[PDB]
Amino acid sequence: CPLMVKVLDAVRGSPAINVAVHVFRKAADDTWEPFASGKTSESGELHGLTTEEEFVEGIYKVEIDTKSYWKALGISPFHEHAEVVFTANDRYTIAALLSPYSYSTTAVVT
Amino acid sequence: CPLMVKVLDAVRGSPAINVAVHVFRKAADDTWEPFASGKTSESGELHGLTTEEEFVEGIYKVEIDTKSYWKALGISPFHEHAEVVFTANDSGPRRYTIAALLSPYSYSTTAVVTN
Ligand SMILES: O=C(O)c1ccc2nc(-c3c(Cl)cccc3Cl)oc2c1
Ligand SMILES: O=C(O)c1ccc2nc(-c3c(Cl)cccc3Cl)oc2c1
Repeated sequence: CPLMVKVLDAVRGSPAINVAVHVFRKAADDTWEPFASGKTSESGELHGLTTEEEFVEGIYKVEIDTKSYWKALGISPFHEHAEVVFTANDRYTIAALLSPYSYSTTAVVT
Repeated sequence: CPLMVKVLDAVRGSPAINVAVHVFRKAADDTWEPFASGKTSESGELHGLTTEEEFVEGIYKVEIDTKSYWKALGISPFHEHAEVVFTANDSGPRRYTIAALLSPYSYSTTAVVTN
């Protein structure tokens, strides 16, 4: 698994479960083309997004639907979503920690 | 100002100076239209982006050019940039501070919304 996403909830101290995550790759035309997507699991993780073969060098965007997550909890959040944009240059874990008016993200590249 | 941006550097323990920031607003046809831009000052702050009049309801994207910042400092960071996307002024005018704290492989952002 060359790409994994983990999402945590900083308010409740728990995995952020059932959060939609969409991954895009930049095409030769400056636009974002769909690449991979899923919903985080009970442990706040999303695996099986891609294969080593498909995950070539490029610029990728990981979009995390944080607004839906908070709304489902009865909480009006600030951000429309959380976006993480990076170049993959030949394992990537994109981690995100969420609060209604804040988020933090880190990359663990091993 | 109704929109302010503050950027700190978690590596040096300092304001992040001369960070380019571009703000876009979502148009009716769903394109990101340029709205404003600037660079952070020696205190890591960017003021004067817009006016109460021009900062109407909408979905805004504040893009902080973190890669250009780390690259101007001679190192190669992880992210291309840090984006902050939010609906603004949908229950009347508010004042927004978008704060960001930067490291080469990580960033954090928070919003302070008043009045
Ligand atoms: O339990 C896990 O599997 C887990 C793995 C990685 C991780 N990173 C992290 C984090 C972020 Cl993303 C931003 C700011 C501060 C912290 Cl501590 O929390 C967290 C939890
Ligand atoms: O000195 C200032 O003017 C200053 C103002 C606001 C602010 N927020 C912040 C922050 C972020 Cl943005 C993310 C995670 C943790 C923290 Cl403490 O640092 C910081 C510094």
